[PDB]
Amino acid sequence: MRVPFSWLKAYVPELESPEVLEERLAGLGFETDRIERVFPIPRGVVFARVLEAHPIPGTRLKRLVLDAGRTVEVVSGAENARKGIGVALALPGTELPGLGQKVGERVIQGVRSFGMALSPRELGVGEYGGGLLEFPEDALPPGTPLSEAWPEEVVLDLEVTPNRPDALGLLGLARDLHALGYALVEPEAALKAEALPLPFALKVEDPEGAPHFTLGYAFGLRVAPSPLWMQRALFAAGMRPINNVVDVTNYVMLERAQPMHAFDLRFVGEGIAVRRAREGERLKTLDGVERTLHPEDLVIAGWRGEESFPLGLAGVMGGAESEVREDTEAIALEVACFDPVSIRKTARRHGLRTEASHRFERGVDPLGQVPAQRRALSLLQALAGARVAEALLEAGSPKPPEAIPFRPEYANRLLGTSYPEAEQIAILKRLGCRVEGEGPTYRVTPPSHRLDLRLEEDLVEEVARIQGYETIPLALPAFFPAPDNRGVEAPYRKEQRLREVLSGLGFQEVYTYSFMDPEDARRFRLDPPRLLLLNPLAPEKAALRTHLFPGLVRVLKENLDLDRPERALLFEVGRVFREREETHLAGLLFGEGVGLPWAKERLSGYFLLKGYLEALFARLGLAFRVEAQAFPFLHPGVSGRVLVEGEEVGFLGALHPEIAQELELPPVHLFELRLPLPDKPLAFQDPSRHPAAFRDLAVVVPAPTPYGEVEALVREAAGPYLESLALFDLYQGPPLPEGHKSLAFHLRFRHPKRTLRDEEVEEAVSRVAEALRARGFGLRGLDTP
Amino acid sequence: GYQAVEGPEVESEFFNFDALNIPEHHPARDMWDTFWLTGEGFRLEGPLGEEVEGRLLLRTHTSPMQVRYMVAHTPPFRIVVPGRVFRFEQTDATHEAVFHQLEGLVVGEGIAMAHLKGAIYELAQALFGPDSKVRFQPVYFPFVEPGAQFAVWWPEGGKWLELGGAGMVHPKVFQAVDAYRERLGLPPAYRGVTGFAFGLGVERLAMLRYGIPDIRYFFGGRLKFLEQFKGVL
Amino acid sequence: RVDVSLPGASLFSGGLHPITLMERELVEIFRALGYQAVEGPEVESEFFNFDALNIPEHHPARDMWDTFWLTGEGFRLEGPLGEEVEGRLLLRTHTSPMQVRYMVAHTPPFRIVVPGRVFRFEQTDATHEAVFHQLEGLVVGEGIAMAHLKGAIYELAQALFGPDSKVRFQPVYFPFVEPGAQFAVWWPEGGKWLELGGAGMVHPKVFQAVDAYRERLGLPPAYRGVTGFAFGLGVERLAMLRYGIPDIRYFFGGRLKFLEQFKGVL
Ligand SMILES: [Mg+2]
Repeated sequence: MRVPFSWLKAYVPELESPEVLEERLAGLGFETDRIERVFPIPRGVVFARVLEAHPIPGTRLKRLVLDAGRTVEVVSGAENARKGIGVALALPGTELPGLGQKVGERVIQGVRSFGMALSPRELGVGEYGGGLLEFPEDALPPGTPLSEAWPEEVVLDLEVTPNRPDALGLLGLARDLHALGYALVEPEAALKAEALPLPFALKVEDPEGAPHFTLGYAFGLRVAPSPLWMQRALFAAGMRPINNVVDVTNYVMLERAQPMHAFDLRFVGEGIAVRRAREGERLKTLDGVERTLHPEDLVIAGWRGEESFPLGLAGVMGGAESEVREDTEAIALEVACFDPVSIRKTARRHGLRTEASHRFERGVDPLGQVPAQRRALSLLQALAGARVAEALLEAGSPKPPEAIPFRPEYANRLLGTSYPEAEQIAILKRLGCRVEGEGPTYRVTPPSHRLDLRLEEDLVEEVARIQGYETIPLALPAFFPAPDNRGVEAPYRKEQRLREVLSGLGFQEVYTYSFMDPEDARRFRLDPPRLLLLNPLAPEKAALRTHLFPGLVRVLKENLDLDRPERALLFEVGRVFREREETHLAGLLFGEGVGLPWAKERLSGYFLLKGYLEALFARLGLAFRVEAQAFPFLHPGVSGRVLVEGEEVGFLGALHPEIAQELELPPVHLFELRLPLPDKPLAFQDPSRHPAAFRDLAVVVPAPTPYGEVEALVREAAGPYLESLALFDLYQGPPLPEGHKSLAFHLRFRHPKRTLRDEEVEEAVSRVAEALRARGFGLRGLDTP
Repeated sequence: GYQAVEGPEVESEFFNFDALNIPEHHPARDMWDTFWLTGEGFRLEGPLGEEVEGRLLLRTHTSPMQVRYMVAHTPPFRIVVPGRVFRFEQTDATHEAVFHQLEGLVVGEGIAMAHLKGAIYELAQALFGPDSKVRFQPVYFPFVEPGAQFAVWWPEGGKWLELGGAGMVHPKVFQAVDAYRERLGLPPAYRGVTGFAFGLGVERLAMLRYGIPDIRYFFGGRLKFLEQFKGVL
Repeated sequence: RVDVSLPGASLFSGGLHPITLMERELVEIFRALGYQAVEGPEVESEFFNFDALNIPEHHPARDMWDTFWLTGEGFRLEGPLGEEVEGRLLLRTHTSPMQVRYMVAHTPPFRIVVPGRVFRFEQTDATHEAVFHQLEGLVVGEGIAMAHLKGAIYELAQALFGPDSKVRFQPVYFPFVEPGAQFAVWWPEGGKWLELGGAGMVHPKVFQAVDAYRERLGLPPAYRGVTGFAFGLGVERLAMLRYGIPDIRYFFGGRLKFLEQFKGVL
């Protein structure tokens, strides 16, 4: 909302300056996006009266003869250059802001043009450039410089929130500043009506979508250009002046956030009918577009006998036919409150957004209609010398706002302030509220234009913004939290340590979008996405990720192309969506690996990633194990399932080569788990102060037998005295019976209370040897010191 | 004294809009550019593990979690809920569709706006020093009244930084909480309490505090960018 | 074929000492109550360790602490404001001295917690050590009262042992507090009251020492109209009964077979 300074100043006469006004408005809750300066009019631009306009033969140009103090002539091809109007003449020599060039006397089709009449755009007072500025013929003495009648203006571009629709009118803003202490000069409706019947009637066919409608009658109209003061005001407001009557309606709308429209009686017929549009009903709206009304569009319609025609789109835009033009002599003034919801839908529907719809969606003073009529009518009388009928046609009866109970004590209790009772009630009163009661609990009834004042809290905010948020003191609360809130953060804390332990080990954190390309479910061989968007940013972002890894893999490629990393070890914790929303942990290792830079021997791939994971798991103090199992996306030969504390939580393996090939990537190893991991408490086990007993043994096993199965066997059989079991050698070849391998194991037996007798170790290593062979395994070695 | 609790990214319109006083066809709804979701066989569960029914969406703010918390816990308490939020927008050097917010909520007998100004004051002091000062101005939010926006005087940048919003929880938010508690068989707990809440953007801080010029780096996943933050604890 | 169950490369995995875990657990509890952790020197001067804290020469109270005295030339002990502090050197018998060092260098209000290693000349047994750790707190400000002390310890109990935990206070004597007290927590799962530590309201003479010394260094006095409370507790005692460590001698015993058991504890 452009709030033109000199205009607002007409209601709040004491405003210090635009800079102060901006500061004032900030504290009231309105922030200005910018402050522009606007009418730098040169002295070379003068006011001239067009005495006669002669067409130049064989051209579309005209030779205007102007009284500009001296009689000069100007050539113009403007569709509206005509005698009997005032124009802004740019005398030769004038440098123009708008056309950026210098105006000069010049020969045009046989006539020497002394300068040029200007369009809103060339003068720089507006964007419109389709015609000459039209001032009343006698606005000023021919020759007197425009600047003198059209001074610069400072315009503030305010942000006006949805809760304050009343601020979409300058008077609305003025009443707020008034509560601060400024003087309010409300304009008076100087009307001289005359009792006579209205020549038309009103029929509201939908009082649900038009709860209050009023029509006024003005006749004997003399449509002409608006006074310079009204032209300047409208231009500053971001609006272009049309003529006498249409301008009054734009001026009063901005003045009070009450859109209104004048209809030429000629097109009304017998009366106005507010009703819904009929199927396929059409309307050529002001914009020139012939639209097709939808059955849910509220419409202002006129009827004649048994015909009802659309005159305009209710509270959005008027028809181009009934628009007030030059020959119009009598009109019907529409001033009403429409249902926000209805106007909203119709506006969206037709892709329209006008100053009218804009204010109707937010809301309008349910009882401001009549006063708006008197204001506009009064001006029409003053500007277009209209004769105005006394009676108005009114439909609807809105109930005034309801009273709200106010406890000054509670106001202070909620803010933590201590503004005195009296001081609070005076604020409420300055704002226009009617306060009833003697206290402690008052009955405060808000003005009809403050749609936002319904609860007591609403009222306490009023005391606060007028007193100033700066006046609210600082303080800290002290209390014991209710029992169920204790320990409430354990989870968040647990996951945050997980990330920390991960970065500690050496993993680099990555953030990836929650969105997934549906096609990827294919590229990676996963079940399709369960949640898809109805309004995606793009097709490749049309689904919610079911897995984490696909994304990591992509950022990996993206990195390789931009920079050529020799290696990477990433990790990500994030939400994943499938059946239920769940948190996952996933990582990926790629590249050369770990080792001496200046040497070739390196640790890498599967067993390196499995290392960082076993390391990770010892720190979390959990039991970790990998059993082989196939996964569509994994590589058959390097694919396994992760078993944390005995349960399957995810996988680990090498990316399937085919997927690798399609995406042009080198091999990559990765894993994905489902958080939160099991929680295992501390069971302190007092270590034995007695010496361990060592023993080495090898097991001959058929090549396909998994190391994990052997390990479990030796372990389960070793007894309660086994302390450590470790694999030190993996061999398979001669003279080992072919198709077999050997697993070397360092074992350690330790008895808690006392030292072990050799017969105990021996007998124990026998239970292993026994069950080892009962499974069909051989003993390449045992009882080695 | 604030505890951190997280909430789901995929929410229901009830918790994200309706309970927080932001209804259908209402100007306020326009403040949030929602990503709506469709999908069969997805279970969204409410505060007490109940199947919550509503039209699904990606949360446009963390606020819903504050209703989920209130229905499942009893006052007094102080919570902070960090989280990823989504908005349908065209991603530019200072705009993202996916970003993070952090919202707080303190509820109890006697909590007043003074206590809200005090918390943000402590936030400013901690982020930017003793010579830091906060500023509050009126603004509108459907779920708080009074409502406000706060800015911190960043002394080294010599300028006021607009950090976020805050206000006193709206009467209608507490009614929604209890009414829903009653629906699940829980006795009401928010009858005689007051409370304040604030919410702020993380990226905004992170950028001006670590000097990151483009908000698009955050989700860009470039190792050459991320590695620079290895030294930051 | 690649055997996925084969052990991967053997990278090392660390762990933290039981005492660091426990100390960390207590500091975060108090951080949530607005307390900041500051540390102090292990080698102290008799002034800060005894004299300023109202524990004078040849006085029964001095017998409560079995001091290790120190001798050594060319050692610089520096006071709160980097000044050379003169006194007879010793290994601190408690962390309390740091509370005087803090007060002389800072102005109220504030809340602090100072964890630290302390020494006492004693014969080390299954429940006695000569070197162990304490954690002391101090809150000073206008209007701080004993009710606030009972509240803090209450919050400590709730955090360590649950909502069904309750604290108990009884009178006891300390030269540096009046009133003075000892506190115990109802450990519901152990079904018994645990004596945790001491506490009380800072003694008038401790504030006088602080200001008098501030004045000596050119600082204006700051503890004239304030009150304050302080408490102090043993870490090993908690650590043992919370992690189930039977012998206090394990802590400094350095046995990897003992320490490794606490790898999983965060
Ligand atoms: Mg309000």
